Amino acid sequence: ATRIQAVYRDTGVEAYRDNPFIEALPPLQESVNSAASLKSSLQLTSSDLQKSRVIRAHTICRIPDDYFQPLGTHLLLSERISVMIRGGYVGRNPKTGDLQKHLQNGYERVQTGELETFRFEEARSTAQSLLLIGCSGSGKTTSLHRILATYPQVIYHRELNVEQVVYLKIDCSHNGSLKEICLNFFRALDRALGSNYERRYGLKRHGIETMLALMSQIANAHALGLLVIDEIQHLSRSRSGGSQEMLNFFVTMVNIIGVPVMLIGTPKAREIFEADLRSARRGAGFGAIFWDPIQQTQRGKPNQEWIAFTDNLWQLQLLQRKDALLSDEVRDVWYELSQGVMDIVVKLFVLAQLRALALGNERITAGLLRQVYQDELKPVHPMLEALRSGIPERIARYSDLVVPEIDKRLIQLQLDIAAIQEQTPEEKALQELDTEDQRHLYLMLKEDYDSSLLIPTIKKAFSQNPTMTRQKLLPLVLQWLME
Amino acid sequence: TRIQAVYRDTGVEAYRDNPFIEALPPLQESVNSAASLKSSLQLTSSDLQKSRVIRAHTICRIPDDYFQPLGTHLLLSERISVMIRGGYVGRNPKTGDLQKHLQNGYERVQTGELETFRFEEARSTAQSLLLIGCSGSGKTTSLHRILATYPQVIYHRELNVEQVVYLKIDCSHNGSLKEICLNFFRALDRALGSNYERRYGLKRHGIETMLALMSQIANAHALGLLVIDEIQHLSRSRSGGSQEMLNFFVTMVNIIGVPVMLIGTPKAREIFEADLRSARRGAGFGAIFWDPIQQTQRGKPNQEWIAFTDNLWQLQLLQRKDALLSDEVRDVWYELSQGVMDIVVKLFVLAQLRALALGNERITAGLLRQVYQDELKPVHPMLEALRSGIPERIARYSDLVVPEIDKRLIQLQLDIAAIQEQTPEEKALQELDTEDQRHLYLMLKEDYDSSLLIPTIKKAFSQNPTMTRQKLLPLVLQWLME
Amino acid sequence: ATRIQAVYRDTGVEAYRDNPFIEALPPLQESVNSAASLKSSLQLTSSDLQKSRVIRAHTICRIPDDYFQPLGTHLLLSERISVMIRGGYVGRNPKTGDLQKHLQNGYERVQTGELETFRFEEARSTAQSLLLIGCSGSGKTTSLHRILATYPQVIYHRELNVEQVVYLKIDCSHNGSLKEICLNFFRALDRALGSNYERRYGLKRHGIETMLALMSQIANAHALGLLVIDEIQHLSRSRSGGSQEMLNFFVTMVNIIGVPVMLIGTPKAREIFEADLRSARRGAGFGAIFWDPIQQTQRGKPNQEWIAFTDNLWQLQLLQRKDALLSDEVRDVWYELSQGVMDIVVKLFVLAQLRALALGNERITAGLLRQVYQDELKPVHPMLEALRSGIPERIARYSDLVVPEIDKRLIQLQLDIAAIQEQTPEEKALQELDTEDQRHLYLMLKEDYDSSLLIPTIKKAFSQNPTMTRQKLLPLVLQWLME
Amino acid sequence: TRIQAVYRDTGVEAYRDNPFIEALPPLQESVNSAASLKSSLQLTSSDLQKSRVIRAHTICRIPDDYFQPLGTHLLLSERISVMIRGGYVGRNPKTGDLQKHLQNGYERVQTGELETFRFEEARSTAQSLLLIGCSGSGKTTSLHRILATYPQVIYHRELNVEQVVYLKIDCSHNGSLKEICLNFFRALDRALGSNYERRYGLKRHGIETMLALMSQIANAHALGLLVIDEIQHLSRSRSGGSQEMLNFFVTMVNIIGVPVMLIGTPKAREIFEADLRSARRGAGFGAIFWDPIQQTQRGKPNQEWIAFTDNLWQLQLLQRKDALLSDEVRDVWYELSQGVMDIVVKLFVLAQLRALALGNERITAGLLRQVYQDELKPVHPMLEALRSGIPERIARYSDLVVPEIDKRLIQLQLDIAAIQEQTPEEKALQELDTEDQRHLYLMLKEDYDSSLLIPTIKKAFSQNPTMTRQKLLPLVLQWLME
Ligand SMILES: Nc1ncnc2c1ncn2[C@@H]1O[C@H](COP(=O)(O)OP(=O)(O)O)[C@@H](O)[C@H]1O
Ligand SMILES: Nc1ncnc2c1ncn2[C@@H]1O[C@H](COP(=O)(O)OP(=O)(O)O)[C@@H](O)[C@H]1O
Ligand SMILES: Nc1ncnc2c1ncn2[C@@H]1O[C@H](COP(=O)(O)OP(=O)(O)O)[C@@H](O)[C@H]1O
Ligand SMILES: Nc1ncnc2c1ncn2[C@@H]1O[C@H](COP(=O)(O)OP(=O)(O)O)[C@@H](O)[C@H]1O
Ligand SMILES: [Mg+2]
Ligand SMILES: [Mg+2]
Ligand SMILES: [Mg+2]
Ligand SMILES: [Mg+2]
Repeated sequence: ATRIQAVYRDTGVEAYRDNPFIEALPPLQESVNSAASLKSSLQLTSSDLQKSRVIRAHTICRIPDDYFQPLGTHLLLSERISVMIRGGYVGRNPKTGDLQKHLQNGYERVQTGELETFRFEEARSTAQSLLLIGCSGSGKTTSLHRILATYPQVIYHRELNVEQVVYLKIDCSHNGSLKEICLNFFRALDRALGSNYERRYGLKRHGIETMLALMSQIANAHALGLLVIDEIQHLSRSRSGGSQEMLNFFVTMVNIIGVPVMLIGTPKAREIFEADLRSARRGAGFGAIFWDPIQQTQRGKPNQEWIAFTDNLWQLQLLQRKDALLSDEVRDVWYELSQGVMDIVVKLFVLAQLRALALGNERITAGLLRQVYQDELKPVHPMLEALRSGIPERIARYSDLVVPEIDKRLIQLQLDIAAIQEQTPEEKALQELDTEDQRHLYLMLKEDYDSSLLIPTIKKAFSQNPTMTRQKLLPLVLQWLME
Repeated sequence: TRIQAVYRDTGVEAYRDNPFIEALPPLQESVNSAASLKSSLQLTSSDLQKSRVIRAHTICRIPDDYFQPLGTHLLLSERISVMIRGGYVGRNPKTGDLQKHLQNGYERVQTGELETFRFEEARSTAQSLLLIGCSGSGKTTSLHRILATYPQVIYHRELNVEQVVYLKIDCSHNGSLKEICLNFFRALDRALGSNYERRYGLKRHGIETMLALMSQIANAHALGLLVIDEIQHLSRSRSGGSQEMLNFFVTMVNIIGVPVMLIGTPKAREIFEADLRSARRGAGFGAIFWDPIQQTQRGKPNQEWIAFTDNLWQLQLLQRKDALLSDEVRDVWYELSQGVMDIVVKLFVLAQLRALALGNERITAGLLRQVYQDELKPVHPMLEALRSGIPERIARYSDLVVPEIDKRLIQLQLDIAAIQEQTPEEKALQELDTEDQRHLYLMLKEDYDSSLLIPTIKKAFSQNPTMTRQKLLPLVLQWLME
Repeated sequence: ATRIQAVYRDTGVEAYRDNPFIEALPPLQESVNSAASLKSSLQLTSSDLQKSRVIRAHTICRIPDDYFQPLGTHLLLSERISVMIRGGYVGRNPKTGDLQKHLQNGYERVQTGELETFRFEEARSTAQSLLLIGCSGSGKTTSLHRILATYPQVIYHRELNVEQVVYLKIDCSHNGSLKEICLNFFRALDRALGSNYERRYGLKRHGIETMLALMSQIANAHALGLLVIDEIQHLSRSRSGGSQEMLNFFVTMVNIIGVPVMLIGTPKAREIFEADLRSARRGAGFGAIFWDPIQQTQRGKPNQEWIAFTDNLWQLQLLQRKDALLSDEVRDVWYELSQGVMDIVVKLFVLAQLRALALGNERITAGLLRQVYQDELKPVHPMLEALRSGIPERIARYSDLVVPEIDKRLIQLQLDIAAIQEQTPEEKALQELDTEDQRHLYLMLKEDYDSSLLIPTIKKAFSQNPTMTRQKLLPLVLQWLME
Repeated sequence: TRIQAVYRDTGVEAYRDNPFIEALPPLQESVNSAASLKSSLQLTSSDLQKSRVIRAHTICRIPDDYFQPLGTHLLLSERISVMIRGGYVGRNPKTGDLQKHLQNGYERVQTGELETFRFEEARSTAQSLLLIGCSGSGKTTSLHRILATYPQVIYHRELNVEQVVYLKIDCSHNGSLKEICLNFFRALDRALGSNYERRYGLKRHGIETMLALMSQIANAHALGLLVIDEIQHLSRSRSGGSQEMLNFFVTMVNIIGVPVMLIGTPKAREIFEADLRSARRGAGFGAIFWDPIQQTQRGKPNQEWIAFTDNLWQLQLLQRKDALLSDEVRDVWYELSQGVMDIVVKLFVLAQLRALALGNERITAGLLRQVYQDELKPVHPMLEALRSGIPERIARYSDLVVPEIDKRLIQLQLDIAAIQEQTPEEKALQELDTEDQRHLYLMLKEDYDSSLLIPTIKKAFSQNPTMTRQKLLPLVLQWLME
C-alpha cells in the first residue's frame, strides 16, 4: 500500500489529457532508460575472494537470486505493458460522461443539426489481451516481477473518492480449480487494499457466473488497470472439464471484466488455445508473444547476446586456479549441454563450481561440466534432447518438468563440503605472510613467478619498507627477479 | 450499442411513414459517401526523434489504421444503402387498423358496389447479391468501415422491438451447412444479450428445422442485412453434395426478407454458379467484380495510383528520408507489387522495418527487391500469373496468401531491440585486437580509470613489435608511469 | 431528482444521534398536523352553476382525481412507514464501523477482559417487512403515492460521493414472471438515478441467483431506504413456476438485500404467505395491517367516519334543483348498494350527476342510484354480494375484480350530454335575465315562490340604483318583494 | 455472522486442548447469568405529552421488551450450558498424528511387552432433556434469550470448519415426520449460506434416508444443540400412529451426539411416555416441570409476584397515574390472571388501551373486570380449572390459546386514532340542531362570516319560536345591518 498524494503531471500526448487516472502515473520521459537500467549484478572484488572457503561457498550459493541481465525482448515486453496500461483508460474518464452518452449525443447531432458523419464503433486497437507463451523455465515470472515493480500499486485520490489499483497478480497453485481463481482474485484484492470482499461475496453458495459478475462490478468500482493470471499450466484438467469449456470460460472472462488481461502459459496451453488462435476474426484478441531460448547462429554468425551474457556471468566466479580467457570449445560444450535454456545456464555454474570446490583442483573444463550434467541433471534429459531434435510435438509434450529440490541439494552439498579437513597449498602461505592481507598484492605477484622466491623476498622487503604502495611493489619485485 | 431512436422525415415516397426506416442516418450523395471512410495516422513532427522500438511499433500499427477511399467504394456504398433501406417496406409495424377497412371492403364487395379488393399480399422482397474479387484486394476492410456508420441495435420506446440492422457471419474452416446454421445463432446472441445458442442450437434438430426456425427470430427482431463472407471454403468438402449445398443456398429464400451479400474468391464463381435458377439469384442485384489497380489506363498514368502511392509515401518514419518520391521508386514498387492492394502496403512496411534493422535509414529500390525476394516466397506464382495476363491461369492461382505473416512481424521487432543496446564505454571496451594484456588488465581497472591506460596497451604493441610477456607485465607499468 | 445539499438537522432521540443519512430527512415534531394536512379538494362557487351544461360536465368529470379526505388508517400507515424509513439507517452508520466490525469487537471484548455478557441477537432485517393486504378498490395505491412523495427522492451528499435514494417503486403487470421483478428493479433504478444500469446488469443470460447477488451489491452501495413492491395480485402463479416456491423466493429477497421491503396484495395473494403468517415465529415477520371497507355502524350507532366522509363528498354537488340537506333514505340506500367499498362509492356519485343531467330533473333519488347500479356496476355484482354474504371464501374468490375502461365511458357520457335540444324553465329564466352578479339574489331566493314577479322586480330595483353592493341589495330586494 | 475465533483457557480438566469448547464464551456462575437477562423500555421522563397514536404504539410495544428473571431460569441456564459444552468431548479435532502411536502400541502388544491397550473408543447414545409446562408460561421467550449469548456461526481459520452452536426446529400444525425432516434442512441452510434442501431433501429418498443423512450433515459441521419446539402437534395426528411416533424419537439415537431438547404442553406427557425404553431417554438429564407463580408461599405472600407486578407498574404511560400501587389492584390481578404469565401482561396492555379509549385515564379494578369479561373469553375454562386445583381438571385444559389478539389490538388502535378534533367554528355547526337552523346557515354563508352569523341566528329562534324561514329572513337581516 504505497499510498501517495495524487500529483498531476502533464502528458505530452493530447489523448491522455485530463484523466485523473493517467496523469497520476509516473512520467514516460524518465522511464525510457529505466527499463535498460534494471540490470543488477553482484559487485565482487579480491577482498571477497580472500575470505575463507565456507564464506566463499555461501557467497556463491546466492548467485541465481541476485543476477539479472536484460535482453532484447525484455524491452519489448516493457513497452507492451506500458502501452497496455496507458491505452486502457481512454474509456473510463470520470469527469467526462461515459461512452453511451457520447454515442447518443453524436447520434442526435447527426440527425438534423450539423454533423455530417459519425463513426459509432470505436475500435479498441491500442489495447488487447496478450497470451504470453514460452517453455517452462525460461524467465517469464522474474522478468514480469521486475518490469511490473515500477508502477505503484495504490494511488489514492482525494478530490474524488476512488481507490486506484494500477496492477494486480493472480497465482494459481498445483491442480487448482476454476472457482479457486476467483477466490485468489478476491484474496489478492483484499491483500492489496485492506477490503473484506471475501466475507461479503466469497461464499460457496453462488455459482461461478456470480463470481464473474461480481468481479466485473468490483473491477468497475475501483480503477483497475491490469489483471495478470500466472501459471495456467498448473490447472488440473480432470475436475475442470473440457478444454473447450475452459476456453469458453477464458473468453467470457476477457469480455465481462472490461479491463486488459494478461495470460501466462506453457506451450501445452497452446493446445488448449488451438481453436481461438487459428481464427483471424477481429474481436477475438489474444495476440501471442513467443519466448525462445538464446539462439547462437543468426545470419551464419554467432550471436552477440550469448557472448556478452557469457562473459558477464563468467566474470562472477571465485576460484583460485581459474582461467581468465574463455575458449571457444569451453563455451560450446556447455552450450550444447544447456541448449540455451535460461534457467539451467546459471544452474550449471552454481553446481559445477561448488562440485569442483570439493572434487579437487579449482578449474573448469568440459569434462567437469559433462560429469555435472550426467550426475545432477537426471530428470531434464528428454526435454533437453528434444530441443535438439526439433520436432514440435516432442518439444511440447515433454516440457513442464522443473527438476525440483534444488536449494535443499545446494545446502546439503554446502554442509558436506564444509565438513572437511584437507589442506590447500595457499592458506598456509596466507597465514605465513601476515593477517594484514597483503595477499591482495601477493595474488597479483604469485601468478607470474614461483612463490618460493617471492615469499621470503617480499617478507624482507616489507621488513625494510613497512608497507609498499600497491602500485610500487611490482617494479621492485621485478628488480629482485632481475638481480 | 443500444442507441435510442429519434425520427426524422425522409423525402422518398414509399418511406413516408415507417418507424424502422426513419430511425437510420439520413441519405447522402456521392460527395460524402465515398469521402467519410477516409482515415490516416497523425504523425506529428516531434515523433521522429524517439527510441527505435517506439518507431517500430508505430510502423507496425500502420496496416490497421490506413484506408484510402478509391473510385469504387461509392458504388458499393450506394448498393448497401439501397439494399438496407429497401427491405423494410414489407414489414411496417405501425399499420392503420386493417380490420375495419377489410370488413367494410368485404361488405362493399358482397353487396355489389365494389368489384375488386386486395385483402392481403404476402412478402415478395427478398433479393441477394454476390461480391467476388482477387485475394488481397480488400473485400472485408472495405465492408467493416462502410457498415460502421449504421448503429447495430436500435430500441424503440413506442413499440417493444429491437432492430438489428446488420449481422456478419463467417464460414468455418472445413465446410458444412450445420456450422453456418449454428454460427448464425452464435453471432446473434453476442450483439444482443441472450442465450439462443444453448436454448435452440441442440443436436436433435435437423437442418430444415433450423432453417424454418431462423425465420421466427429474424422476424422478432427486424433484421436488415446478413452478410456471408469466406464462401470459398464450401466449394468442395464433406457437405453431402455440391447440388445439395446449392439447394441449401437457394432454399435460404424462405428466411423472411433479409437481403444477403455473398463474398468469395474468383475460384468460387465458376464452380458455385453453374445453374440458371441459382445464377439468377446470386446476381439478383448485379454481381460486382473487382480487379487490381492498372498502371497505364490508355497510355496515360492513372491519377488513382499516383495519389494512393504519394499519400502512402507521405507516412514515412526514417531519420534520413527523402521528401519527394522519385519516379524510379514508384516504378519499382509497381513492378514488384504488381497491383494487388495487400502487397502494396506489406512491401513498404517490411522495407521500413528491415531498413531500421540494417541501419541504412533510407529506402531504395534494391532494398525493395531484396525484401520481395526474401519474405514473399509463397505468393510469387500469383504475381507472375498477373504478369502473364492469362485469365484462366490467374483464376487457377487466385487463393495464395502469406502464412503466419503476423508471426514474422514480431521476429523482426525482436532483432530491433538487440542492436539498439550501445553504451559509451565500449568505444574502448569492445576491441579484442589490442592485446592479451586483458588477462592482467582486470586488476588494472580498479587501479586507475583508463584515461590513457587503454591507449597505453594500445600504444604498447604499436611501439613494441615483440617482447616476452613476463617482462611486459612490469614494463607496462613502466609505460603507465612513463 | 431533487438534488438538495444535505442540511443536517438535530433530532433529540439518542438512537438517531449524529447519523449523516438520517439527519438529511425532514424533521418530525409537528408531522401529525402534516400527516393530517394531506386533505385536498376542488374549490367550487355558485358562479359555476349558471354556466352551460358542458362546463358543468367537465367540472364533475374533474372530481375523482383531486378529492382526498384522510381517514383513521392513514395516520397509522403514515406513522408506521415513518418508523420503518427512519429506523432503517441505524445499522449502516457511515461515520463509525459497520455491523460485522461491531460483532467482532464485541466478541473480542467478551473474550478476556471484563465485558461479562454480550448479546448477539442483532437486527432482523432492520424493520419488519409489512404486508398491506386488502380488498381491491379500497385505495392503497393513492395512499402510498401521496404519503411517500413528501420525502425527497434523492439527497445528493457532498463529502461522500453517494446517492441516498429514500424510496423506490417496483410494479408488476398482467401475466408477469418471476424474473420480471428482478429485471424491473434494475430498469426502474435508472429512472431514479439517470444511469444505464440495465446495459451492464440487465442481461437475460444471468440466472435468478445472480440478479439477487448484484441487487445486494447495488443496494449496499447506494444508501437505500425502502423497496415497495406493488400489485402482487396481477402475477400468474403457473407461468412463473411452483406456487409454493414463490414464498421461498420472497424470503430469499427479504434476507439477502437487508433494506426494509413492503409488499402489497389482495386476499387472493394471502394464501401464498399464509404459511408464515399463521405461525407466531419471530423471523418469519411479515406483519399485516388489514385494510377493511368503511363500517356503517359503531356500538349500535352510525360510525362517524361514514357520515364525515358522506357530508364532505355531498358538499361538492352543483345540482340546480338541489336541497341543502341530504335526505336520510339515500344515506341508508347507497351503503347497501355499494357495501362501503371506497372506489365505487365515489363512482356512483360521479355517474349519478351525469345521468341526471340527461334523464330530466336535476336531483338525486334512490331510483337514480339503483339505475346507475344496474348500468355500470355489472362486472362487480358478484364481489359486492360476496361482501354482503360475509363468508371469507366468497370474498376471497371474487377479489381482484375491477370495472374496465370507465374513462372511455365518461367521454361518451359527455358527448351524449353535448347533443340535446330542449331546455329547462330555469335555463330560460337565467338566459332571459341579466345574470351578471345579479343572478345571486335570484338563485338564493328562487325557491320561496314563483319567479315570474321576481324577474322584473330585481330589474326594477337595480335600475332604480345601478350602484349597489349585493350586501345592501339584499334588504331592498327583500323589502320590495313583501310589498 | 461469521465470528472469528480467539481462544481462552478453561478451568475444567476434561476440556483440555479442544478448540470447540475453548472457542466459546467463558464460564459464569448462575446468578450472574440469570441476572444479566433483564431488559426494559427507556421510559424517558417527559414523554407523557404527545399525540394519542404515538403513545398507543409505545404501549403496544410493551410485550416485546419486558423480561424479568425468576428462580427456574438459573437452573435452565446451567442445564443448557452443560448440554452444549458436554457433548464436545467425544469430538476433538486437534489430534496429534495417531498412526505412529497406535502402531507402536500394536507392536508392543504383539511382541508381548504390554498386556492391554485401547485402540478405538466409540461414543454411545446422547443426552436429552424435556421441558413441559402449561401453555403461556414462557417456554420460548425464555429460550430465545438464554441462547442469545452463544454465537451461532464460529469460524476457525487454522482449520476449515464452522461451528453451528444452536439450531431451533419448530414442528408445524400437521405433525408429519417429513415436515420435521425438511424443516431441519430449511433451518440449517437459513443459518449458513447454502442450498442443502435441493441437494439432499429431494422427493426420491424415504424417511430413513434423510434421518441417516442428518448424521453426516451434523458431523460435517460441529453442532452443539438441537431444540424441538411445539411437540404437542405430534400426539395423535397423521404421523403413522403413536407407535411410530415413539419409534421415530427412539431411532433419533443414531444422530451423532447433538443433545436434543424437547418442549411440549402437559398433555403430551401421556402420549409421549408410555414405554420404559423411551421415558428414560426423554428424562435422560432431568425433567423440569414449569408451573405458574402463586401469590403466597407458605402462609405468607410470595416476593417474586410482588417484584414482578411492582416493576411492571412503573412502566405505564398515562397523564395522571397513581405511582403507589394499591393492594386491591394486585389482588384483582391475582384473581383474574390466576398466575399464568401470558395473561398478566395482556390484561395490563388491553386495560391501558381501553383506558385511553374511554378517557377515564386511570387504571382501576372496574376497568380490569370489564376488559377481562369483554375480551379474554376463550381462556376461561383454563382459569376456572386453575381455581379448583384438581390435577385431572387442570390437565384437561392446558392447551387453550387466545386467537386474533393482534387484529383486536390493531382495531383498537384504529378506534383510538379516529377520535379527531372539533374546532369551535366547526362545533358551531353542531350547536345548530334543528334542520331549519342548518338550512338558513347554508343559504347565508357567502355574505357573512360565521362568527357573527351564528349568534344572530340563534337569538332569532330564542326570541320568536314559531315563525317561518322566509319570514325569519327580514329580522335576521335587521339584526345584521346594525
Ligand atoms: N534475464 C535473466 N538474467 C539473469 N537471470 C535470469 C534471467 N532470467 C531468468 N533468470 C534466472 O532464472 C531463475 C528462474 O527463473 P523463473 O522466473 O523461475 O522462470 P520460470 O518462471 O519460467 O521457471 C531465476 O532465479 C533467475 O535468476
Ligand atoms: N484501400 C486500401 N488502402 C490500404 N490498404 C488496404 C485497402 N484495402 C484493403 N487494404 C488492406 O487489405 C487488408 C485486408 O484484406 P482482406 O479484405 O482481409 O483480404 P480478403 O478479402 O482476401 O480476406 C488490410 O490489412 C488492409 O491493410
Ligand atoms: N379519500 C379518497 N377520496 C376519493 N377517492 C379515493 C380516496 N381514497 C381512495 N380513493 C380512490 O381509490 C382509487 C385508487 O385505489 P385502488 O385502485 O383501490 O388501488 P389499487 O390500484 O392498488 O387497487 C382512486 O380511483 C381513488 O378514486
Ligand atoms: N419472563 C417474562 N417476563 C414477562 N413476560 C414474559 C416472560 N416470559 C414470557 N413472557 C410473555 O410471554 C409471551 C410469549 O409466550 P410464549 O413463550 O410464546 O408461550 P408458550 O411458551 O406457551 O408458547 C410474550 O409476549 C411475553 O410477553
Ligand atoms: Mg514461473
Ligand atoms: Mg475476407
Ligand atoms: Mg393497485
Ligand atoms: Mg410455544
